[PDB]
Amino acid sequence: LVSNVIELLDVKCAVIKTSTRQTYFLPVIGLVDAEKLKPGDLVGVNKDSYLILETLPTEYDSRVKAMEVDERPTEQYSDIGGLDKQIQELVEAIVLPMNHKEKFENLGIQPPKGVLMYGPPGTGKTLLARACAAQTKATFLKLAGPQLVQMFIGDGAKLVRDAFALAKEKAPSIIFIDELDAIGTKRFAGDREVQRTMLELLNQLDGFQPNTQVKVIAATNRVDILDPALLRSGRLDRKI
Amino acid sequence: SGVDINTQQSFEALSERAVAVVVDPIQSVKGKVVIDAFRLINANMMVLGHEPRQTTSNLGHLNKPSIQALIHGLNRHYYSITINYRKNELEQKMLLNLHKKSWMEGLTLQDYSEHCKHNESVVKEMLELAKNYNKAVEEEDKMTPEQLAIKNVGKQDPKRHLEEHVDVLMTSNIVQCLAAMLDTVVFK
Amino acid sequence: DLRNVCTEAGMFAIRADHDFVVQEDFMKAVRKVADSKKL
Amino acid sequence: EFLHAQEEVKRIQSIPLVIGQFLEAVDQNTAIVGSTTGSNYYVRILSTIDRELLKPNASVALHKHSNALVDVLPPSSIMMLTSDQKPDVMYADIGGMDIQKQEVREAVELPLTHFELYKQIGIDPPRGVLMYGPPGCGKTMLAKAVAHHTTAAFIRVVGSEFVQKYLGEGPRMVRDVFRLAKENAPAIIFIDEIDAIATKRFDAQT
Amino acid sequence: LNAKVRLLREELQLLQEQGSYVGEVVRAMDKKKVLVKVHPEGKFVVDVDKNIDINDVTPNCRVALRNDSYTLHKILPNKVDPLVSLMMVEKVPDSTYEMIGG
Amino acid sequence: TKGPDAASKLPLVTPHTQCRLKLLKLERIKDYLLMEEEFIRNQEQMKPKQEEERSKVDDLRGTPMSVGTLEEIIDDNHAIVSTSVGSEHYVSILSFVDKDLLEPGCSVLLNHKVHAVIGVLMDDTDPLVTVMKVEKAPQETYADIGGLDNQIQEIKESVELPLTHPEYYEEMGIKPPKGVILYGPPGTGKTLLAKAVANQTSATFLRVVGSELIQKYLGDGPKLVRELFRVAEEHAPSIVFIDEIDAIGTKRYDSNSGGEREIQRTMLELLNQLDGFDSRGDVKVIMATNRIETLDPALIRPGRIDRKIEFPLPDEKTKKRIFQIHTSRMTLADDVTLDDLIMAKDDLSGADIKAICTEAGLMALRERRMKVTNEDFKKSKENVLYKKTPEGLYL
Amino acid sequence: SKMNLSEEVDLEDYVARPDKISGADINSICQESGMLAVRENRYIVLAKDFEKAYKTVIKKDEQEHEFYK
Amino acid sequence: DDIQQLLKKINELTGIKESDTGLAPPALWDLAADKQTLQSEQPLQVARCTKIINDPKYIINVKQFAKFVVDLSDQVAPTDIEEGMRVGVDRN
Amino acid sequence: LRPGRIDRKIEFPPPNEEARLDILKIHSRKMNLTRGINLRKIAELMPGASGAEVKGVCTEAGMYALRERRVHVTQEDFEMAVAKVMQKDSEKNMSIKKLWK
Amino acid sequence: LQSVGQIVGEVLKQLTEEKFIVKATNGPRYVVGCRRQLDKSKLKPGTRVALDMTTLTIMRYLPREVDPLVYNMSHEDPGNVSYSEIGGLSEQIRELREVIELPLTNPELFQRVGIIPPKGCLLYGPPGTGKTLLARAVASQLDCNFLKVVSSSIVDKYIGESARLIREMFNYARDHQPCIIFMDEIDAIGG
Amino acid sequence: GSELVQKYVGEGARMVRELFEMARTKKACLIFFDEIDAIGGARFDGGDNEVQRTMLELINQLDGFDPRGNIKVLMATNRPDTLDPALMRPGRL
Ligand SMILES: Nc1ncnc2c1ncn2[C@@H]1O[C@H](COP(=O)(O)OP(=O)(O)OP(=O)(O)O)[C@@H](O)[C@H]1O
Ligand SMILES: Nc1ncnc2c1ncn2[C@@H]1O[C@H](COP(=O)(O)OP(=O)(O)OP(=O)(O)O)[C@@H](O)[C@H]1O
Ligand SMILES: Nc1ncnc2c1ncn2[C@@H]1O[C@H](COP(=O)(O)OP(=O)(O)O)[C@@H](O)[C@H]1O
Ligand SMILES: Nc1ncnc2c1ncn2[C@@H]1O[C@H](COP(=O)(O)OP(=O)(O)O)[C@@H](O)[C@H]1O
Ligand SMILES: Nc1ncnc2c1ncn2[C@@H]1O[C@H](COP(=O)(O)OP(=O)(O)O)[C@@H](O)[C@H]1O
Ligand SMILES: [Mg+2]
Ligand SMILES: [Mg+2]
Ligand SMILES: [Mg+2]
Ligand SMILES: [Zn+2]
Repeated sequence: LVSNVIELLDVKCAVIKTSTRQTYFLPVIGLVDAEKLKPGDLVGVNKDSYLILETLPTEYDSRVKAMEVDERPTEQYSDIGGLDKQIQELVEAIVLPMNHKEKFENLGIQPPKGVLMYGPPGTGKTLLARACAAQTKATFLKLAGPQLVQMFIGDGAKLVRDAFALAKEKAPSIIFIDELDAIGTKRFAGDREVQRTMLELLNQLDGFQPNTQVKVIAATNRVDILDPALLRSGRLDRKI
Repeated sequence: SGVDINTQQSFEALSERAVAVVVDPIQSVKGKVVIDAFRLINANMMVLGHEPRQTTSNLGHLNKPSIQALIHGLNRHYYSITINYRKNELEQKMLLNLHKKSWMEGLTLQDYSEHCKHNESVVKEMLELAKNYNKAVEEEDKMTPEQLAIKNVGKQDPKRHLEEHVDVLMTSNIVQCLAAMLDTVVFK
Repeated sequence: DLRNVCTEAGMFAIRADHDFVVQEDFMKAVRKVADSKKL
Repeated sequence: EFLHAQEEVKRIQSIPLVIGQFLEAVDQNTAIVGSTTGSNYYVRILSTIDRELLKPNASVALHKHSNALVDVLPPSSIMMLTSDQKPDVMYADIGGMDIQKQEVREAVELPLTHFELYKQIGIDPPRGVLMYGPPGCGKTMLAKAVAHHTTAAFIRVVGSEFVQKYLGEGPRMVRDVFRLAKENAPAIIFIDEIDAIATKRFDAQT
Repeated sequence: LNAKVRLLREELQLLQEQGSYVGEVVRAMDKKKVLVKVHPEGKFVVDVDKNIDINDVTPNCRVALRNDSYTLHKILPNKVDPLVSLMMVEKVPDSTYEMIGG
Repeated sequence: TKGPDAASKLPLVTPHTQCRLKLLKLERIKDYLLMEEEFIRNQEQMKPKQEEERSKVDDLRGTPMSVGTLEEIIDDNHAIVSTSVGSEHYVSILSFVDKDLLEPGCSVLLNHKVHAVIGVLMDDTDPLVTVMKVEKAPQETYADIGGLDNQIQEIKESVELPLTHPEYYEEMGIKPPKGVILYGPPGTGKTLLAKAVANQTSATFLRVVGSELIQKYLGDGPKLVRELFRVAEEHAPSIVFIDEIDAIGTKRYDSNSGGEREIQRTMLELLNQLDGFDSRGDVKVIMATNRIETLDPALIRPGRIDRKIEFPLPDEKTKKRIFQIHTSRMTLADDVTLDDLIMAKDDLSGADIKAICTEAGLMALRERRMKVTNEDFKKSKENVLYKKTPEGLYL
Repeated sequence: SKMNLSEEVDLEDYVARPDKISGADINSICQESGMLAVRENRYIVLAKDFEKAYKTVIKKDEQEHEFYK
Repeated sequence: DDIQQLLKKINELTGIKESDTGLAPPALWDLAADKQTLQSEQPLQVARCTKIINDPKYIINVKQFAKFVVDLSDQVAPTDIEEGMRVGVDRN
Repeated sequence: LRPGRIDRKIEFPPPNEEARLDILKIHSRKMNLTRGINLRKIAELMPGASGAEVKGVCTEAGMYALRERRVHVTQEDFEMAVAKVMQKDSEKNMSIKKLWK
Repeated sequence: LQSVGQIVGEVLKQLTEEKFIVKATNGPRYVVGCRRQLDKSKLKPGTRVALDMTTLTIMRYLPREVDPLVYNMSHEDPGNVSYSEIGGLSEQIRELREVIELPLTNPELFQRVGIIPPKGCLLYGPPGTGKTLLARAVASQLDCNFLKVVSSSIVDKYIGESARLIREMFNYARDHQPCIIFMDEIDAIGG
Repeated sequence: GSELVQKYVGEGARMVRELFEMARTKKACLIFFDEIDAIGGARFDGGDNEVQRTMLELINQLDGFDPRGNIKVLMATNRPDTLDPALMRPGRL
């Protein structure tokens, strides 16, 4: 029975939340080593004893794998008109820190972690994102806001967690969260699940080591809807 | 279960009288021990004969099979065997030691502080219950008294919350006084 | 504004291999930002 | 044998009991209970439980296996000012409000303690007090003093708390407050700044 | 004393049996089958006990179903919304007609 | 097919007055009821094959039988069914099941243990809809309505005549009006006309209020509307009476609230069932409201509502007819001239005319009389009417 | 009463003033007097800081734009 | 009143309106082998193999029930089962 | 409000002098009225009052006795309660009052 | 291998000395009892415990699990940011020190003079000019928790955030070294 | 439109996603949304939320990443002023 280690505490003991949405304390770790474990790892515990039997490799949901760009749409920057400053900002904030990195550290200047493309509909947000996916070698990870909203409790947070993990696995990876308004609504029981997804997205954004190799792009036609805690300082700052 | 039936078949292969016992440790949480002995019914005998078990005496029909077993297949593929506990002396006198009450507790005087507090509390609640009993007796409403005797049964004032408390108070006081005289006589 | 102009002078320095920012570069950054803030 | 049967009755309630909600009693020795596992059950009531504790909705303890009701568990909500949450404003701390102090006490402290005089005159002591005046004159301070000096449950709400979105939640909160005061009586309800929801009713058009 | 002991013993026995499920009746389907809705398991086509006449199993009634076969064995009081249940006066007010003047 | 489930009613007794002929008619009705009771009581008792097949099917089915939804049909004897908890199971289809009506989305009957499909739940109607069906027809007939001859004619030509005489419409080449709205001042006879229609109709009659069509959960409103109209379609000749349509028929507008938008969604589902993709079928809809100016234009447009039947306040002739109807049972006096009360200024409605009679009877009871008189009637009028006007400006 | 105060301060001087001020204003006056005493590294409250606090709290008009009066 | 009582009594006596169920005509099924397939064939919960593990192991998502690491039975071959497809699994 | 839903509209006008006397005698039944109590004069001293105000007058007349620590009420207590309960609030600004001649 | 898991729950209430009320995380509420050699005082209402899976008895207590909402309300920053980092505001940092140091350092004089509460304070000015660094400059001495709950979770228009969103400020400050609730931009509370 | 508005959270967007996937499996599909104003209401700030999420799912399915394909959408409404400007954008309609 597949389960996750929500925390590891000393007596050598673990608190396991099974896939059946119930958390059990383990008086002993089981058949694996406590040192080679941490919060969040996938472990196959016993059906009834609930004791860890072996560790499991990082598993990605089918939706997360389908989220990766494999067709590589072909859209040159010449196809975008009237946005030369915007294209320059996006390429210098999302692509330039990617394939340069070390020299950005050489100047000791922090490249921003995320980019929020916002504006009226039809202004070219998703077009610019598609062009960026076209003219970059990074592993683009497209998605939408409504995708990270599911019936089951914690399914959206799990989805965004696997998306960000798959982004981490590929060193040059870009995450494009289109239509951020679906999960980025202002804080106000599906509202609880959407809020859990949003806080999971914020936690993933904050958990990045500074100027890491994963950059996040988000698009939105309505910014007044967007939760102000999304912008902040460590998260998406370049409100293009 | 089906797998239980298969392994019981495997056991009967060696000997035709291989009995299976099923124990429920959580259902047998109290003075009730839920245990049962089962042996398979040969499904061929179900039509070749009738029932698998002869009834030559009345020693087998003093029990009543549990609905769980009939739903799971009692008297159709397995049949229950009556459970008899072979308990003897030197195995019963040893188990009477788990609560044996060594001689010290038979002479302990409790402590007089909480004994006095308990006596006072029981006396006060008894004064209230005696007020209630006084009300119940002087009311003596005669509109079919045998009916008011049955319309006011709720384990209340008249007798249950009555002298049962007298019984507790008198027993406690007598035991305490007798123990006090015993220890003032025996010990110097 | 000062933090962003410090960052924007470096951003100007990203073009070409300049590992250091020159006084003309800071001047460009301020004449960009202090006027862009008006919009 | 009777002693053994009493011991078994006691052993019926033997710790690992599931909490349930009492919905309604079908009849004596029987009830409908809502187990906190999320499913309703039709169970049997032990005779030894005192029937007056079976409230229309009360927390009861159910047998783990048989689901039968075997025990009734003992009962802050919105405010329910606790003993450790007293305002600790004494009447001495209030400087010179003798007329207001006496008029307030004669309606909100004397009836709870000296109800005998009200019964002797037979006047149905006043139930409502409206304190009014310029702001900062000592109204809320006097209500705090009453809260600290009273033996009754104190409820403190603001008139602006009642004005909410989600129509039917304002009056719902008013009814919740009054029903809470009803449950643990005697009680005092202090609705400060009620002037928000107190204006003269006119022909509202929205 | 025998009566007391027997009463306690039958109370113990009737306490050992499991609690029966509570479900609303969608409709009676046969003379011996009822389409009930057990919360939250769902809808069941249950059989009726021999002591329950099918004609009293009206739509939207709260029947009790045994723990194992979901057998309809009691008709039970009907379901009332808890907020609507408190609307019925149980203790009459003390105001009388002689307390109204003019 | 599943033809109309018409409401049951006994034959009407004409004499009204407590005479011997009325007693004879009621005794004849009772005699037929006794004959039916005796026949259907001696049937099963006098009664002393298929039993083997029924027993075999019942043992194979077992009890209880869980109700699930059929998701996919894989083979002729295998299918994926989702239990009520949302978990799908790959189960086997037993032979004694029609493969014809086994379609995705249907409510299948599953074994409790093996979960094999053992039957199909045919009706599976939402219990909140099956209550709307009228089983006991109201006793108010068309003879209980005073005046309203034009309104009665329109409502008949819309809902009753098409069923009784479809040949006129077939030869004429016109489809009969399948939607009517009854609007007017309160207490005029809208619900009375709907009750008379249900009493006289031979089609199944579904009565809603327009406030039970609104459900707490998100999708349950439009789903309930669709289920109601599906049930109306199942019994081919059907009449759906949506009283108080103002409740959900209010004009659509941009609302910043989930509740108002969900109610607008419910109304949109209603008018998509009324006239949208796919023909509505032999389902006629009657709607009633006191305020038609507040209704959404799409809801009352032709095609959905074909006849906007007006229900004005009664005039002198209609007032006289209503007084005659509502004083028929009363033991009237000789000096009582109803014409004095019939005059009025302009604002005596049919509902008021009945309360006037009730109040007059009450005043007669006050004087220990069972025969109402003129003074009783005038006192009742000046007691029962509550008013609310321009000043002396116009000449 | 709970404040340290001083022998030289005479509260009757401040009480007799014709200014109409609520009990909240009295509390604010006393709190500002304490703050003024504490700002000058003094553990005693005297007439001067009490007077200045009185004058500060009394000033409640703010702007009033000079023509409403 | 007694006519109303008789009407109620007739309705209660009949009171069946036998609900139609998907029962095939008797000649259509006429099968005692339905018990044979009921006893032999076992129900299978549907689940999608999210991740394959390389004796290969398979991670299955049983909709909302749980995630398990299982192996194929001898009936099917490893080539048939691919990542991401929905498969049937026994309840034990 | 249409007939058939609300068949009878019963109006509750403010009590007249006799009705006010009846309410006074109803709400002072448990009160220890002095010998010189003329409840009719109290009814006359309350023109256009409501039933609740008539009861409030009795309550305040009793509260005066409570203040004086006596169990009997006099006519003076009722007269002062009439004034305390029936105290209205007027315009307080003759400017607004004089808009309408 | 023989070890079995234990369900995790919160002790909601104390029934008696030997009876407890525990709510399983995604289970029902059970009345249970302690094992035996457990300090009953450690089991306050709200603590995390590990019930046995069969007898449901409380077996051991567990630290709480870090809650969501509380990420900027509970983090501690006992750092040392010099006033040189926030440059050009010597007068403002002087005023902030004069306001915060005197009550924190020596409240004995404050209780001596009588005036207990120095609370309040206000730093209106241009937006984003270094308001946070001002409270970060004062972090030179103490000020460990230093919570930032800007325009949220204290009022929420009418009352919505209170008690559990008005009191936990003062609890997690009291159970640690002194800090500054530092609510910010209250001009946008509930909007 | 009723089916796209589901009681459970996230189910309407899921239904839209499977609907567009099924359309993509076929060659030259035609999709008709009658009374699009039922779910295509303008966004606001819980209100519909779930309905707004379904509308956003439909919006990104019509236009955005992952080209829609040979799917011509058909939408009808008698109140076009209440539609979301993003949905009315001439890349989706
Ligand atoms: N500046 C531009 N230059 C060239 N083509 C543009 C530009 N802006 C938009 N377009 C074209 O118009 C359409 C707009 O769709 P696009 O995906 O760019 O929208 P968007 O800005 O992401 O907004 P929305 O999310 O509201 O649909 C596309 O077909 C794109 O090719
Ligand atoms: N024309 C009429 N002839 C006879 N009786 C009438 C007439 N109009 C109304 N009534 C009487 O008035 C009563 C109430 O009127 P009805 O139920 O028809 O109201 P309505 O027109 O539906 O209005 P609302 O829905 O606002 O109550 C009826 O039961 C009926 O007895
Ligand atoms: N008579 C008084 N004696 C002492 N302090 C007072 C007095 N009146 C007012 N205060 C002070 O003024 C403040 C305002 O009191 P409060 O009643 O809360 O305001 P309001 O009167 O506007 O409701 C209180 O904190 C209190 O300390
Ligand atoms: N006609 C009356 N006779 C006697 N007592 C009355 C009368 N009218 C009012 N009262 C008293 O005054 C109070 C009026 O309150 P209530 O009748 O509830 O107000 P409302 O009529 O506005 O609902 C009651 O407590 C009642 O004791
Ligand atoms: N005078 C200053 N010296 C150094 N940094 C500053 C100054 N003014 C603003 N900043 C920068 O601004 C940021 C803080 O902004 P802040 O004033 O907290 O915004 P807000 O007041 O809206 O919270 C810091 O990251 C800091 O680098
Ligand atoms: Mg886009
Ligand atoms: Mg106040
Ligand atoms: Mg009507
Ligand atoms: Zn076994």
